[PDB]
Amino acid sequence: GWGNGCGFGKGGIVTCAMFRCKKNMEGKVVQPENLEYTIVITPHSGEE
Amino acid sequence: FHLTTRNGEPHMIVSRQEKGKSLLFKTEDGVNMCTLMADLGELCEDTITYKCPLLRQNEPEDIDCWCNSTSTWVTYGTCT
Repeated sequence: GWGNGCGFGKGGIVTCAMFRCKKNMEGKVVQPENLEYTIVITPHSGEE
Repeated sequence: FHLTTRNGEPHMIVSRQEKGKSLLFKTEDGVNMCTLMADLGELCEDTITYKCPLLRQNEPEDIDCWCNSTSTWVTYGTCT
C-alpha cells in the first residue's frame, strides 16, 4: 500500500537464502556380493 | 491523464506513469484536486471504472480515490 511504496492489496514477495549443510548422514546399500569374508587357516602343530 | 466526461461529470482516464501523483484539472468552480491511492497498472482491456467522491474536511474511509472540489469518475487498467 501507500505506506510501503505502492499505488492497497496483496502483492507478490519472494525470499531466498543460501543453504549450507554443516553435518550430514548417508545410507548405503550392501550387496550380498562384494561382501568380503576373512578366514584364517592355522596348522594344528602345537609349535610355540 | 485524458480528461473526458461521463454523463456531464468529469472522467479521468489514468495511465501508469501517473501513479503516485496529484491529479489536477481546471473546472468552472475552480481547480479540482483528486487523489488516487489505488492495483493501478497499465491501461489495457482490463479496465475498472468508478467514482471518486467529493470530500470536504472528512477523513477518507474505505476508498482509494477522492477529489476535493468536484466528484470525478476515474478509469485505469490493471495490466502490468
